[PDB]
Amino acid sequence: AKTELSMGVASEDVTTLDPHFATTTSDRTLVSYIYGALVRFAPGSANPSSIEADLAESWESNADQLVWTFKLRPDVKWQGGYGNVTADDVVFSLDKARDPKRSAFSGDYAAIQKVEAVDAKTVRITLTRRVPSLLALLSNFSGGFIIPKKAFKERGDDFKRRPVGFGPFQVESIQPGQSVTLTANAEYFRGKPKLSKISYRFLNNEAARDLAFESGELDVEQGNQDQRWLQRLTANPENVVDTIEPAELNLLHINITKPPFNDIRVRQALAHTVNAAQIAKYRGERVNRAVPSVIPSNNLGFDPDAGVLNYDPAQSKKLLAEAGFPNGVTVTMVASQLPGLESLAQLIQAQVAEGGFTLNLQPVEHAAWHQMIRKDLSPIVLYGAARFPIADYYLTQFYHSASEIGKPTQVVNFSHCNVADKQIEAARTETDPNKQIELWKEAQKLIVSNVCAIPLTENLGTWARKNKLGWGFELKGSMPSAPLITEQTYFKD
Ligand SMILES: O=C(O)CC[C@H](NCC(=O)[C@@H](O)[C@H](O)[C@H](O)CO)C(=O)O
Ligand SMILES: [Cl-]
Repeated sequence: AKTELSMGVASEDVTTLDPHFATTTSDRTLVSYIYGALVRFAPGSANPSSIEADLAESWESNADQLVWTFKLRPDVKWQGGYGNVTADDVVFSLDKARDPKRSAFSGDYAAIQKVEAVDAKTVRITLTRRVPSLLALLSNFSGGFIIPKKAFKERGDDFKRRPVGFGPFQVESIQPGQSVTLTANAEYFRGKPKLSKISYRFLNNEAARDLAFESGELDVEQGNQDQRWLQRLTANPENVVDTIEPAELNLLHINITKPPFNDIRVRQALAHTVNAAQIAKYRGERVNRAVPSVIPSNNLGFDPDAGVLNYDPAQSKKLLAEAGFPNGVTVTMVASQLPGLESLAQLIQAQVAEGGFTLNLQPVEHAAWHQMIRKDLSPIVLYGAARFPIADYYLTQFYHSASEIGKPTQVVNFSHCNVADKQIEAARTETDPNKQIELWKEAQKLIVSNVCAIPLTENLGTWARKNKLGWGFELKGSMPSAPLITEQTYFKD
């Protein structure tokens, strides 16, 4: 049968295939095909209850949950002839993942004191203090992916373009700004993939990607957040549409240190002229939902009563006049050209005019935009993301003062939020389910009332596949909100 898969994504190019840096949906998707981790989510699940053995066959923890020991499978081979995956590779990968100079995700691993290779198949992880879930940090997402020490040392700066994993697919070549050619890893420990090749194509323009999928040029295509796309794609019986967990939350992160937004009244005015319920209704309720807090709704610790500011543009105009702006405010936002973020920025632009805001949009290619926002080049950041569904992840990365832009510990705190540090830190080490949740809720209320970030809608991942393609499992979720392609993915006869 057919063994070559063609896939079209809303992206211009590959930025990095080093999993300690892969941040864009497209880079994270490619990284999920190439690498594995000590533990993994079950294929087709984005649910932490599915976390199971991957490179690590089994594990043990002590009673205080500070010392974790992992027993590695002995049969796991690296791609590109780097031999067996050893405890030394895990030590190197995790030491790199927890280093802010060699990883974008070091903050997640702050509690790790040391990572030791007890023997060639045994890894011991020692924590300084308790974490909500150590297994979460070691799963096949963000900094959890394992890389070879020897391959990274040899390739250095080229590793991001010539990745080496133990996953079911390997990168054969990159055609910059066009595609990534992946081939089956014949030595994959769970068995040889049914697919021989993946042609992963950069087709950012939605109308062009839709034409390529309709003609049969693509077997898989990324969709958008519009219910019209969903309806059109379902109408043709040769297609299957997938709405994938987790939902990515979009927020307007306001830099609270920059005038005019250093006055809480101006931030409140903006929050009162945004209409998240209207965005969800306009886009479609099956894929989109307004979120009554600053973290995604599927998070453990989510606050449905965080106190989100209501739609009242008459109050926005009154607050602006009180702040010394009787004829409104003009704001210039550096906006991503990822089509979903672009259309969302345009809906916000129309909405905020009601409350006296003239929002100007400076469009920039998605990956370049990712680095500009991380240099404080935008007064407001329209950012979309899902994290491991424990409140600590989203809260720390986006709203803890250590994560603010300009610090060596920076993550994605574009707002420069510093009002919930105590609550975030306290919740991390609290083991009681209810007490931990209360601290997370307190943090959400403080972030909302300070108007550090304005929540909009969260969106499930939307993809279309041809009938002939089988994922090899039921696809409910995948941590990057993009389909997972494994050794089980195949074309039907
Ligand atoms: O993980 C991250 O830090 C960022 C992931 C992020 N993923 C894209 C994303 O969230 C989009 O789906 C937007 O929510 C959507 O297009 C807005 O309508 C990105 O590539 O920007
Ligand atoms: Cl991208």
